[PDB]
This record gives sequence, structure tokens and C-alpha cells, in this order.
Amino acid sequence: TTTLAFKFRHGVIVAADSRATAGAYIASQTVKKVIEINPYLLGTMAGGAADCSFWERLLARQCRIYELRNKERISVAAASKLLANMVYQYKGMGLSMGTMICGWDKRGPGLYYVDSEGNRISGATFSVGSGSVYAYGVLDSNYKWDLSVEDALYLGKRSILAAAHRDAYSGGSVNLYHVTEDGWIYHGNHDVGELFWKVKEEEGSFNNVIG
Amino acid sequence: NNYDGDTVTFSPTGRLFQVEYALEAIKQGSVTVGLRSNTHAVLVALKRNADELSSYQKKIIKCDEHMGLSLAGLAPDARVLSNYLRQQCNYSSLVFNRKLAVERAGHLLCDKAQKNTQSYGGRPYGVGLLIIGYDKSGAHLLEFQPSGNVTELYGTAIGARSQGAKTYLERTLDTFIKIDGNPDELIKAGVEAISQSLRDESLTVDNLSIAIVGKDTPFTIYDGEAVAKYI
Amino acid sequence: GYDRALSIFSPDGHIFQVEYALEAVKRGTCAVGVKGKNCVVLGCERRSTLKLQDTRITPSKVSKIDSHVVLSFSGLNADSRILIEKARVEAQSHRLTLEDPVTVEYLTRYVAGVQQRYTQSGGVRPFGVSTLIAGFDPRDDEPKLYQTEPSGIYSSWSAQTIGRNSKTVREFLEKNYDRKEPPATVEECVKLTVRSLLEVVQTGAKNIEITVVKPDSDIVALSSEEINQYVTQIEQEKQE
Amino acid sequence: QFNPYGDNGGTILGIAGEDFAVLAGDTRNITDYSINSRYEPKVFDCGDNIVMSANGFAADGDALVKRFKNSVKWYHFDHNDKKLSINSAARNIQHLLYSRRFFPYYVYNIIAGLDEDGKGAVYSFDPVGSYQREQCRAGGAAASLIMPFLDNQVNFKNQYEPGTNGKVKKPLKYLSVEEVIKLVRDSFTSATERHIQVGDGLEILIVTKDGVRKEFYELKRD
Amino acid sequence: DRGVSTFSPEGRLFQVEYSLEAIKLGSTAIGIATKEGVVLGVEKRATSPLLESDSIEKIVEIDRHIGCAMSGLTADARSMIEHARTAAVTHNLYYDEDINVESLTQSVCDLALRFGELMSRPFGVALLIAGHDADDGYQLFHAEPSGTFYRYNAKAIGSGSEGAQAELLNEWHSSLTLKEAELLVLKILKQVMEEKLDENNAQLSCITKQDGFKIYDNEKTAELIKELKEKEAAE
Amino acid sequence: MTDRYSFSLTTFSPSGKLGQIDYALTAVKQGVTSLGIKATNGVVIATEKKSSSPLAMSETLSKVSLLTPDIGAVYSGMGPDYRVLVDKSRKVAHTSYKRIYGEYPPTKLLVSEVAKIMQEATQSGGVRPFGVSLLIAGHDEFNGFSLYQVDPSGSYFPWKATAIGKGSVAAKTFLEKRWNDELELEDAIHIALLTLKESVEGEFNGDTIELAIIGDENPDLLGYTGIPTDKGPRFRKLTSQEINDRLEAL
Amino acid sequence: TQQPIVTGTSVISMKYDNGVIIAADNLGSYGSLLRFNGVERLIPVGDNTVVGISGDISDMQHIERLLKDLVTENAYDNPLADAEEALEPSYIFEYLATVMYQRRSKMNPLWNAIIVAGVQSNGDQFLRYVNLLGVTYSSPTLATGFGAHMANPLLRKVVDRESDIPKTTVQVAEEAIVNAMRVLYYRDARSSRNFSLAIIDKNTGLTFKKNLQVENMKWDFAKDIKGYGTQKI
Amino acid sequence: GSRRYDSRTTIFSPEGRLYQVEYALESISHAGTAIGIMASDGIVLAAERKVTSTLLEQDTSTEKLYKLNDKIAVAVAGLTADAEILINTARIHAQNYLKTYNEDIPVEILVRRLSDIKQGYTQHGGLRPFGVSFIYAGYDDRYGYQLYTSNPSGNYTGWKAISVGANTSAAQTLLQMDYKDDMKVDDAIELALKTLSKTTDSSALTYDRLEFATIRKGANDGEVYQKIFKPQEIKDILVKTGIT
Ligand SMILES: *[C@@]([C])([C][O])[C@](*)(=O)[C]([C]C1=[C][C]=[C][C]=[C]1)[N]C(=O)[C]([C]C1=[C][N]C2=C1[C]=[C][C]=[C]2)[N]C(=O)[C]([C])[N]C(=O)C1=C([C])C2=C([C]1)[C]=[C][C]=[C]2
Ligand SMILES: [Mg+2]
Ligand SMILES: [Mg+2]
Ligand SMILES: [Mg+2]
Repeated sequence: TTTLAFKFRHGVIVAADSRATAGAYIASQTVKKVIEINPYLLGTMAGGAADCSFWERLLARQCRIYELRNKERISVAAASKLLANMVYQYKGMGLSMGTMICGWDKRGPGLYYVDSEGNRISGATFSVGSGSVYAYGVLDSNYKWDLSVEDALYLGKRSILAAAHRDAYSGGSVNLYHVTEDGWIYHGNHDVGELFWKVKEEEGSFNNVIG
Repeated sequence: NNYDGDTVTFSPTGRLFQVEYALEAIKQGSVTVGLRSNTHAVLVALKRNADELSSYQKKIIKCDEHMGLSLAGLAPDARVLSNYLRQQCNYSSLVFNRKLAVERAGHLLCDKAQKNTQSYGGRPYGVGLLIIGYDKSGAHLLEFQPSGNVTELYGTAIGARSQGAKTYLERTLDTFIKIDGNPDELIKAGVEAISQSLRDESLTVDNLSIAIVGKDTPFTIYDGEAVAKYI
Repeated sequence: GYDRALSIFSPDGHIFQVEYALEAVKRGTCAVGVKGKNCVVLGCERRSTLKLQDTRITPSKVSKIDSHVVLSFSGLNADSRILIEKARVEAQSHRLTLEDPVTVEYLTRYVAGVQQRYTQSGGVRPFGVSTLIAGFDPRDDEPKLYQTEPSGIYSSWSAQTIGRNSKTVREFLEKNYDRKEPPATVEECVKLTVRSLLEVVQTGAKNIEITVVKPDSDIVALSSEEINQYVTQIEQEKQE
Repeated sequence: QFNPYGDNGGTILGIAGEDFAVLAGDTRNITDYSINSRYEPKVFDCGDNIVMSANGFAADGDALVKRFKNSVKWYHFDHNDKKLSINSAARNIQHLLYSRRFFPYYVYNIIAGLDEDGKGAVYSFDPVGSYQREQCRAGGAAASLIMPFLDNQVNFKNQYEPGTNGKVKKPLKYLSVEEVIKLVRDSFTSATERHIQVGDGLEILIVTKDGVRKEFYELKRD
Repeated sequence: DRGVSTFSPEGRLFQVEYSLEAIKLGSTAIGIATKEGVVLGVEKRATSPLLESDSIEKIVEIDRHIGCAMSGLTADARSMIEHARTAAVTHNLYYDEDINVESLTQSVCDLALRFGELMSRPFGVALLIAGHDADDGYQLFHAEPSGTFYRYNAKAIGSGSEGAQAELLNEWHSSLTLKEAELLVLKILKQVMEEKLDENNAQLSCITKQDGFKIYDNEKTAELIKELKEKEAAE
Repeated sequence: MTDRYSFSLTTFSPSGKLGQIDYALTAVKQGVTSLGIKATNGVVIATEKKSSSPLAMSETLSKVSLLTPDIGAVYSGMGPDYRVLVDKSRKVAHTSYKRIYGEYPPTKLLVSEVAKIMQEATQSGGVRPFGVSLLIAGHDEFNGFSLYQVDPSGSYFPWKATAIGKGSVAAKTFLEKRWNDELELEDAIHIALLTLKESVEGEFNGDTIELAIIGDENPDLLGYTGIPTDKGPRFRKLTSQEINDRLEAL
Repeated sequence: TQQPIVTGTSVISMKYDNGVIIAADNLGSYGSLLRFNGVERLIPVGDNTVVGISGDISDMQHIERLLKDLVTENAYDNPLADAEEALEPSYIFEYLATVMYQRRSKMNPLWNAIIVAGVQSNGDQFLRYVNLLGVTYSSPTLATGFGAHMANPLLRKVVDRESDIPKTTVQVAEEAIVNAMRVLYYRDARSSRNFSLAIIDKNTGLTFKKNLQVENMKWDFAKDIKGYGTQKI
Repeated sequence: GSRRYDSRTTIFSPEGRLYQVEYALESISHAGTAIGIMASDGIVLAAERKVTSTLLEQDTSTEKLYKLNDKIAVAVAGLTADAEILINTARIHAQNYLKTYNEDIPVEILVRRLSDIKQGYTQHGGLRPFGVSFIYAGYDDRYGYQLYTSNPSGNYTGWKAISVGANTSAAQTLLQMDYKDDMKVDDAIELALKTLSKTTDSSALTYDRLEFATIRKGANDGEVYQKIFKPQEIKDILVKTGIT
């Protein structure tokens, strides 16, 4: 896998690939690695598919109860912390998770990295997965705060593509999300096979590849 | 009097008053009738409402594909005991790949109710049950009392004014037992039996509740316009 | 374990143990809470039957639950310590798990829930305590004032009093406190709180305690001399 | 040292149509190089128009199916004989699998039925509960032999329209039940040729609004 | 003294019957079910004018499709609501769907008789549970501390219950609109309340399929009160 | 089953009295007289062997009991209660002290542990107080000789000399006149026999009287030789003959 | 987790037109030592079921006691214990299969392979296998251990599929079983000549044969075999 | 069952009082008077032994004054056996604090802990409360010299001078009269003994009927010393103050 997310002027972009792997065998190419916690909260999946899926759905229920009790939507910080404390119980037991809790709350746009090792980090830019290292190069060089929504969506998409190309365990399609103060917006499924050739032609990149 | 404060106390004549008071709760409950032939077994229940805006309290509960009961008294206690039967029927299937015998189901209910009559702190169950079922030895009808006593019968009735229906079945014994391979006629006999316990009110479409089980008939409950046929 | 049901219903639908716990509150010293436009003031009675007391070390009537929330009470003193301890633990537990301090409404809901739990648990009696919980939510300038009682019900108040002769001071507050225009300043809020206690207290010497809570964790307890100046001004205006 | 797991072989295949769904699996049961049974059913009608197959370690597969059938039974008791939707069953099965995260069911599970709009549905699971809805999925020993063939013949992957030369793809026309069963039989006949754990027989369960129907076909017994 | 789980000679549990007396002392709560939605309304009954009435929370959300009104010892309801909210959300976790209103009500009623010598006494509060699901549509349930629950087309609980129920007997019909039901709850609340009904001492709420469970604003309720006064003066 | 008596059976009455403790003290009053006297170089404890039947062998019933090599005990009140307290006292001397410090506890601390056990029977659930008063005589290196009384409440007091049970009021008066701070052990034994004769009705001899001392170390009773620091138990029970010898010079 | 100590080898079985046959030798091996020569590994349950067990003998004796207790328990408050509510082969098997899978799930297995052979109430043949892992399967022929490798091939020549069952008589089926037991005696180092055989027929009931011996053995050709290649004398 | 015999020790009266706590206080009012007086340079603890005997071994006896640690002591009024249970718990609590924070326990924290234990017996468990009232005399570097009292209700308060046990009404009046803020230890010693001498039920106040203790900074330089008075030392201070 390759997943990323970053904060900017107009919220937070969240992007991910769709490949699932069982050794060298490609089990699936249509998987959803973004999770819908609530209309204002997303969660990414990397590492153990089952682990990430189970615990984030458990978090979503936890967040919903919070809303009922407190008559208020949970913060991104509190949500990320509930997950972190939940997985910390099972530290050293074999859990494999690398997630990002993305949302918009009273403090503005929020983005936390959470893993099964115990880390819980607030940051403006994250990428986790086997392809994260390829994605960071494109992000770091092109990331600004004053980024348009159109340019920001493309950056997150182009960053996954870079990783999908080089990393053998990343690819399939790109799923895009944009989180606003009015909630998250899905920006489609983009097949990497078709997207690669399109970006190659329009951008001029990937000159070494023939098409 | 002085010996009815708890279930752990015999009276000077050897009576258990808390059990007798629990038995009284059944008599206050709405009437329900049970009867069977050699091929089928039928439950008929008169449902009771709180008022005209309210629904009619459900009386019949399914336990398995081949077994179920009707209640009279505290409904929550019936929910607890029926849940126990559901689990026991289910244990028999999962472990032994065996449908639970109706006679053995009665023995299990007897023993569960008994523990509540001999221990301090708890209380007896405040409900009476009529269990019907079809197993490897044919059709069966059981009557459960929260004293622990369980009885296998051809037919019976419990609840308020249940003596009228019980007398009718005692006359009709020789007739309805012979109703083999005819579910509608066996239900007719049950509807006619429960009618002997009615006063003022009559059997309406949302008042009547019927259930049946048999040779090639899974335990099914009939309510609403499905019982209009028998009115 | 001791499992005896002490709090139970009576034929007329009353739980006497909960109602007798309210009688313990009625016996307790008077406590009053008044919220102004930008503050809340908590006033408390000190019975002057106990002199030769060391006022430095004697447990104060108003207790800080966190830096932004306070709790005063009327009723059994020993019982109040248990609720305060539990509340303080929960306040830190909330900061630890959710990374925000408790809201005043949340803390009140917790304390009230504890009180309720002791009305239908085996082997325990209800708390003989009613509390006034006051403060300001994090990053908020709206004053908060809540009340709880042994049964476990809680509610928000513009101004409220509990304890002995609370009926009298509530009567005073109902006619003097205006909702359309509450005490605009700290002075006006404290003055009204002292005035209300002077209806019941006896002497205005060391019998009145005042604690002012302002936004952004600004809590201070007034001294004897500062309060005595309010007592002086009130009675001098009264001589007319 | 005692090894609590085993491998009973077998291979299963689920395909979703427009108004139907199939779940197929071979009937061979094996340990190592021996045959246990030439006909040991692996795909089951679980109720509420849902079929299921847990492929891998048969003892864990039998237990999971047995538990899910039981879950359907209690769903009726607790929720007024309400029909269990395929999406609700999938979520329930996730929790059955993850309840043993630290001593897993060594099986690959597939369920098939109809969604709430009446369209064909197939769901696939990993041994610890990660599930996903798909149009086409093969699981088990010969899963890697069959899936690429399905990508090509069901989703028309790497297939383009002649004359355009890679500019326009082949359009995604739905398949009929008769066309699907052909792909299933050819899939299993091909897998039987090249995989030693696959053979003996093929049992297909088809799900429509009318109910659950069965079809059986023989396979090579070598 | 005597057992907590003791039967009377008439075959009733003493403690359950005594808890029903506590509920009769509680403030009035009314529920009306229609084909356009279910309306829930309550009497707030503030003990003093200094009490900020908006903090009185006697109508409560359980889920987006289920609401709840209470009457009696309201403090006892908090753990029941907590259980209901947990049950509703837990079922969404296990089954990826909304939970049936009846199933939710049954879960709440299972707590009722878990008392003995578990909790030390029955709950001293009755609940009106209103909601909507795809199978049985708009529903209204009355959950008692006996563990029994009845479905109702319309129901009133609390101090003015028998007077309100008789009024609901005459007024309810199967073709009632939502607006008509809103005015009907306000009408009957105004009739049984001690103090004069206004937007501050009474509260309305509803549950519709589209918008879900909503507690009405005081400004919105005030207009419905003004609309009620004019239509009563119209004849 | 289960012990469902998890509540106190001893409670304060409106007057502030703890009824069960008072009633336990009444049971002690009915009991046979026992006494203790402290000398400069020893302590003596004594009581009457009230035989229930002449067919009964009164030697088998021991009213005076060894708790440690340097600590002894006697009682007045209910015998069975005393017997179990002695068992617990012996055990607690090992578990709460000897297994920790490698030496036997001093008298005051063993008394403190016994007192604690008796206090708990006065507050714990589903039990009645012990119906005995104990007299515990003992010696230890840093406190010297000592004599303690322990009551059903768990309260304990140190005594120069005292008596408990049937004729305690008269016996305590008798001891006040005879006791001084210069008494030798033999003088204390003599006074103990004189005091005890007043409360006894029937036969008064070595077979009907039980008497023990805490005095000098008894190397002959140690059971082994070779360790200089181990010099033997200070507790010694006087024989029937040894008592009769001192009754001739009475 | 443990290791098996005293063990029993192959159990073999097959269906025929009116019932089932099952067989197993009478040996209890202690590693390579042929320790116990009088061990019965076929255990009848009523007059309609025979459970054949291989593997650890101490665990076999434990299972034998569970089955004996099962019969006792079934008779409790059951007037139809010798009729309609008697124990069926399917009931007995599912019970064992439940126990085996539970024990493996606690990492403390019953180190056995079991074949339950019997005839049901309706006359249907029952033949199902279960082992230490809780793995279950049914087939016209079933065998454990070495029998799976050597006996099944011989028995499958008689009953290759379901449709061959009605065509197979009891004389043919018994003949095949007895031949398979001879082959196992030739080739299994942990087998014995003495064995037991049980037939459960829907008409003639349960026939239990003890003290059977492998006979008509071919050994004469051994005299001609000399050396391991080049040796002539 | 067992319910029949339960006294229900932890319930409210109709007036909102705890029956057993009130009856425990009644018990304590018959106990020997204990007095605590706090001065600027130390604290005094005085207490009266109850009707003693000539044959009681006084020099090895202790029924009133106990040592909790080097800085804190307590005077007891009520059941001695009940007090010793609590005293040992307090001694352990003081050592737990010292082990945890490596500092001597502040007086109030120790007092609150014991008072919380007493409170527990009034709210749950179904057991009778401890029939004990303490006077705590102690020192720490935060508040300096401190006097507290606790009673069976578990409620505690701070004092300049206080009495518990018998005749507290009379004793408190006498203390309220003669006490002044600038008072010293030697003066406080005299006040304590004079107050006992007037309130006592005995004919005359003698050395053998008293327990006495001081907590003084009168130790060589900045440190605190506890002095539990011996029989001969009590006899001397009685002559010095002019009582015998
Ligand atoms: C990249 C493809 C690789 O990192 C990405 O992380 C995806 C993430 C992802 C996939 C699907 C849904 C959501 C997120 N990961 C996978 O495809 C993983 C690869 C993986 C397996 N174990 C593991 C992985 C990654 C990091 C740590 C550990 N695939 C899975 O998790 C699935 C396919 N599970 C399994 O293959 C198996 C599990 C679980 C399991 C098996 C196989 C067998 C027995 C017990 C459990
Ligand atoms: Mg957490
Ligand atoms: Mg082959
Ligand atoms: Mg005692």
C-alpha cells in the first residue's frame, strides 16, 4: 500500500491506492483503504487489512456514542487518541496498523498519524505504506499551504501514481477525498493503468517509459 | 401469613406461599388453549390489550422449527424461560445433531424453575406455559407451572376463565384426537374450545392468536388477517 | 459481600432513604451560587458555634475540581469528600483520554450519575449531599452554574441556594435577580451574593465565605477584610 | 509439537450477475497426497437466500459456517423474523472472524446472494475478517490460476475494441446465468488439469429471487 | 423486613407496583404516532423561576431514527438511555444497519426486572420510545419498569395521564397529519398542566424518515402555540 | 448456601453500649476464677481445674497453655473459645513475627495480635465476640517480665497483679494488700495459692489446681545441648507434687 | 500439547447395499515395541453403531468411557431409550466431533483418528471420520493411518462412487475388508495378525466378530530370493 | 433468610441523621477526656485515664496517647481496641507516603485518609462504625503546628484548642476563655492540666490518672521532638503548675 493526507488552506486532502497483496499474489485491486467514520471524519488503512478495518469501525461507533452523550461532534484529536489507546492495549501482540485520522473540527482542519507501535502524531503532511517513500518526494517538492482545491486534489493523486508505478505492492486505482468544514467529499475512483498514460502525455513525465 | 415473606419458608401445613402467589399471577393472565392430535399440535391464545390505542400483547413464542409455547402471566418471565428453551434446543442441535425431545424440554424447565423455589434471595417464576412440539415420538403438548410441575396432556388451558375451555376439551377428547391430516379442523376445535372461556368480548381479527406444528409443518404463528379464516 | 437493598420504594411510590438524605442536606450549612454577566460567585455559610478553630487548616467549603471548575456543597461533610475525590479523578481522566478539560455540564453529569448509582445499588446508602458546581468551559466566556442532589437529578441555574434556610435566600434571589440584566460586574455579583447570605447568616464576621470564579481559570477566594467591606456598605445603605 | 491447523485443499468461485449470483466449489477433500472424499460438500445454503463457503482448513470452515447459520437463526428470534441482508451478513461474519484474531479460522470465506435492490452480490473475506464486495472472486488452492482468467472474461481486462488499437476498451456488458456457468465449468476444468488438489466433482449453487438452485458436474478423478 | 423480589397475594411484585406510583407523580409526557411521523412532547415543570428551563432534558435522542421521552424519577432514566444508545450503536457495528424500534425497546425492557438481593430496586421511570424503521414504519412504545412494553397509536404518561389518554381516545384517527399531531400534543399538554403552557415550560419533538429525530426550538414551538390559540378561538 | 451474614452482629445501642461485648463480659464473670502476679524475677499464673465429672481425666484438659517458650496464658469464661484463641495465638506468633525476624515476639506484641483477633470478632460480619478474658504472662530481653489482661472487646492492660472471673473483686482486693515491688517468685507463688484458696469450694490440692510460671531459663527442658545462646524456655508448668509441697508451708 | 505413547494403527471401513462394515487389529504398540496383543479398538454403542478408534490408547479408553456414559445419560428420563429416542450414529459422531474440535482449540487434543460406522433409524448407512484436529469427512470407504494409503485403493475398486453401493453385497464387502487387513499385515510394521470385524446391517443388525486372523498368506516365493543384487547362493 | 437479623448500620433516620454514628458519639462521651492545645512554639496533648487501679502497671501502660510517626501523634477517646486498628493503618499510610515521595507525610493528608476510612463504614459494608474520636497533634513544613479532630462520622476539622470525650462542653468553654493566640507551650501545658482538673469526674487529679505529651521545636535547632511524658515527669509538672 500507499496512503497519504495533508492539511491546507481549504481543508485536508486524503488519497490512497487500492491494491491488496498476499505475498507476490495480487489478491484484490478494488479495495477501499479510506474509511468513513462520520461525515466529517476519515481514516486510512495500511498494514493489516482486517486490523485496520475492525478497529476503525470500532472507533466510529465510539465516536457516535460520544456525539449522543455530549451533543457535540468529537474532535480529531480525541478520536485519534481513542484509537491509539485502544491499540496500545494489544502492543506486542501482533497488530499491524498504520492509519491517519483526517477531519475538520472547531480547531480547523486536523490530521493525526496513528500506528500499532504506539505513535500518535499531529502533522500537516503524512504518507504511510510500502510506497510512502516514493509519494513523499512529490508531496514535499510541491506542497504549499496556499494550494487551490483543484491543484491539491491533483497533487495527492499524482503522489499516489508515483508510488503505484515504482512500488510493486501499490497500484490498481486511486481513491480521492477532500475534507471541508461542511464535511468530506468523495472525488472518485481513478484507474492507475489509464491515469498513468494520461499523466504521461499531459505532464510529459515518465519519459523513460514508452507509450 | 408469617410464612410468605420468602420462597425459602414452608408453612406449618407444608405449603410454599410465594410459589402459590406466583401461581396466582397465571390466573390473572389472559386465556390460552393447547390441544393435539396424532399428526399435529395446536396453540390458541386470546391476546390482551391495554386500551383501544394500544397493541395486543403477544402470547405465543417460537423456540425452534419443531417446538414453541404460549404464555400466561408475567411476560418477561416467559421471555427468560423461552430464551432458555431456545438455547437448550440449540445445544441439542449443535452438539448432538439432534432435535430436542419435548419431554426432555419439559424436564429442563421443571429443573430451572425448581432452583428458584429452594434458594434464598431469588423468586419463583410468575408465568405458566403451554409447550407444543413434534419430535420422533409424534405430537406433544405440555403444561408448565412455576412450582416446577410439568405435565404431558392431550389438551389443556391456562389463564383466566380457563376452566370452561378445559371442560370442553374433556368432552371432545375422543373427537379431536382423531383429527389426523387435517390442520384446519384441529384449529377449529381449538378456536371452539377457547370460545368457552369468553365473556362480553368476542374473537376479533387482532384479538386472536394461533400457532401450529406437525408432521410436515414447521412451528408457525398466525396473527392478523391470517386468522380471519377461523373467526 | 453486603448486598442488602437499603434504598427501596414504599407503597406511596417514595424512596425514603433518598428523601432522608435530603433532610441531611437541609441540616447542612447554607451555600449559594450566583452567576453574573462575566463571572460566577459561590457564597458559603460558616456556623459560629465552632470557635477556637484554626481557619488556616480547616477544610474549606469550596473545592476546586480542576483549574476552571469549582464545587461547593451542603450536607454531610464526610460524604462530600468522596464525591469531590471522584470528580477530581474523572476530571484528570477526561483530560488524559480526550485531550480537553471537562465542561461544567459534563462534570455535573458525572457527579449526578454517581449520586444516582448510590440510590439503586445494594449495600450502600445515598449521599447526604447536594452540590453547586460552577465554572467556565474551555475557551468560553459564558458562565455556568449547576446543582445536583442525592436522587441524582441535576439542572442549570441563573442563581441558586442549598442547605439550611435555603428557602429564605431563594426567596430573596427570586425577587432581586433579574434575568434580562444580571450582575454586570464582579462587585455587583459579590454584593448580591453577600446580601443574600445576610438574610440568614447572623453576623457578617467570619461566618461568610466568598469565592469568585472568572473565565480562563481565574479563581480567587476573598479574605475576611474584603468581605467585611461589603457587609459594611450593605448595612449603611440599609439605614435609610 | 502439536499443529492445530491443516490443509484440506479445495477451491471455490463466486460470480455476481445483474439479478443472480453463483457460488461454486469442488467436492474433493484431501490431506497431503491422499484423498479423503471425492464428494464432501463445501458450499451451503445458510438461509435468507445466502450461500456460503469457507475454504482452507475444513474443521475451521465447518465451525464458521455452523456459527453463521446459528447467527441467522438468532437474528430471526431477536428481530421479528427479519430477513438478513447480504451486507448485514458480511459485517456479522467479520466479527465472527476477528473474535479469533489471536487464534484465527484458517479459511478463505465467500458468501453470495442478492443485495437489497435485487442485484447479484458476492463478498469475500480474509481469515481475520477484512471483507469486500466484488463482482468476481476465486478462493482456495487454485485461486491464482482462476482469477486472472475471470479478470479477462468477466471484467474484460486488457481487452480492447479492434480497429482502435488500444484507444477504446471493450464495453462492460453483463453476463447471463448460462454464460456464467460456462466460465465456472471451464475455470474448474482448467484448474483440475493443473492443480492436484482440485478434481472429482463440481457443485454450483445459483441464487435468484426465486430461491437457491443446485447444479452438479463431474471432474477428473486423478 | 421483607424480600425485594416478593410476590403479593394477588400475584404482583410489590416493588414493581410501588415504582408505578412514583411514575404517577412525574411530569406529563405525551406521544402520538402518525403515517407522516411520530410526535413526542413533555411538561418541563421547573421548581423555581431561577432554574434555567432549557437545561431540563426530558426528551432525548437514542439514535437518528429513535427518540425517547421520560416521566417519573428522571435520574433513573440516564442508565436506561445509556444502555439504549449502546444497544443501538452496537447493532450498527455488528449488522451494518439501523436497529428495529421494537428490538431496541425489548433491550431496554430486559434491564427492568434485573433487581434483587444486579441493581437493588426497579427503575422509577416510564419511557415513551418513538422511532421509525423500514419493516414496521413509524412506531410508538411505552416501556414500564415491569419489563412489559405495549405499542401505541397514542399514549400519555405521568400525572395527567388518565385525563390525557381519554382525550387521545377521541382525537386520534389513522389519517392524522404531522402538523395536526403537533397541535394535538400541545392542546392536551395545555389541558393537564398546572401552569400556563408556553415555549419555556413545554417542549416538542418528532421523528420523521427524512430528517430523523429532532427536538424543536422554542421559537418554532412558540409559533405552533400561537397557531393553536387562533384555531381554538375560530369556533 | 454461602455465608450471607456479611453484616455486624455487634452494634451500638442508643445509650452507646455495645451489647454483645457487655454480654460476653457477663459470660466471663460466670467463669472460674484465674489470676496472675508479677514478681521481680518472674511471673505466676494460676486457676482452678473445675472438673465436670470425676470420671473425666482433668490432666487432659489444660487451662494454662504455652504460647511461646517465654509466654504463657490462662483464661476465665468459655473454654472452647480459649482453645481456638490459643491455636491462633501460637500460629500468629510464627506467621507475623518468627518467620520474619527469626525470634519469638515480645509479650506486648503477641498480646497486641491476640487483641486484634478479638477486636475483629467484635466488628466483622456474621460472628459473635469471644466469651473469654485472657491473662498473658511472659518475658522478653528488652521489656523484662510482664503480665497482660485481654478482654472480649480487644482492649488490653498491663498489670502488676490481677484476677478475673467468679471471685475477681474479692481476689483483687486480697492482692492489693499483699503485693509489693520487692517480691521474689516464691513469694508470688505463695500469695497466688493463698488468693486462689478463697475462691475454691471443694478439694484444694495439686490435682485440682493448675499453676504455671514465667521465670528462669530451663536448659533441662530445651531438649538439646551445644548452642550456648539457646538456654531453654522460661515458661514452666508446676507439677501436682510441686504444688502440694508448697501447700504444706502455707 | 502432548505426544502419543501406546498407539493403535489403521481402522478401515466401507459401505455396502444394506449397511456398513468396519475392522481394526488388536495391537497396542509402544513405539517399535509390539507391547499389548489383546486390545479391542472397535467399540459398539447400542445395537446400531460401532466406533473404530486409532491413535493414543489412553485417549481411546477415555473416549470409550465418554460413550459408555453417553448411553447411561440418554436412558435418563427416557421411556423410548430402546426405541424412537435411542442413540443414533449421527448423534454419537457429532458429539465426538464436538469434543475433538474443542480439545484441539484448547491446544490439548485427543490424539486419535475415529471412524463412526452405523445404520440410522430410516435404514440409511452412516460412515464418517473425525480426528485430533476436528477435521471431518464422509465417503463410501474410510480408513485411518496406513489404511488410508493401502486399504482405500482396494476398497474403492469395489465402491468407487455412491451408485456402486446398492450393487455391493455383504459377502463381497467383507471379502474386500479381509483382503485389505491381510495387505496391511504384509506392509504395516505396526500391525498384527489378530483383528476384530463388525458388520452393522439394517436387517440382521449388529454382528461383532472377535479373534479373527489373517490367513491364506503368500510367503513361498521368498525362498527363491537371494542376496541384494549379484549374489547367487 | 439472613435479612431477618440485619440491624442495617448504614441508614438515615427520618431526620437525616446516621443512627450508628450518633450512638457511637454517645459512647465516646463516656470516655476519658482528651485535650489538645496548639501554641506558637509547639503543641500539647493531655488525657485522662479512666478509673485506674493501684495494681495497674502505669509505666508500661498506654491507652490514650499514641505515636503515628516522628512528627505526628494522636490522643484517643473511645474504644481502645477500635483505635489500635486505625492507628496501625495510619502508621502504614505514613510510611507508604514516605516511601513514595521520600518526604514525611503532611498532617492533613494523614488525617483525611483515616477520616475517609471512618466515612466508608457509615456508607457501605453493613458493619458498625469505629467508636473512636481522635485528636491529631502534628507538624510539617507547610502549615507548621496543627491540631485536628476526627469522629465516627468521618468528618474532620482544624483547631487552635480542642477537647474530646467526656465533659467537652465544659472543657471547651474553659479553653475558649483562657486561650490566646500569642500563647506559648509552657502556658499551654498549664492550661491543659487546669482544664482537666476542673472538668474531671474524679475527686482529685493525680499523676497516675494522666497521660501527657508535647510536640516541641524545642529540639536542638530546626527540628521537631515528640515527648511522651513518664509517670515521674507527669508528677513533677503537676507540682510545678501548682495542682498537687
Ligand atoms: C500494501 C498493499 C502493502 O502494505 C497495503 O498496506 C495493503 C493495505 C490494505 C489492504 C487492504 C485493505 C486495507 C489496507 N495491505 C495488504 O494488502 C496486506 C498485506 C499484508 C499482509 N499482512 C501484512 C500486510 C501488510 C503489512 C503487515 C502485514 N494484506 C492483507 O492484510 C490481507 C490480504 N491479509 C492476508 O493476506 C492474510 C491475513 C490477514 C492472514 C492470512 C493472509 C493468513 C492467515 C491469517 C491471516
Ligand atoms: Mg480508547
Ligand atoms: Mg492422482
Ligand atoms: Mg472478642
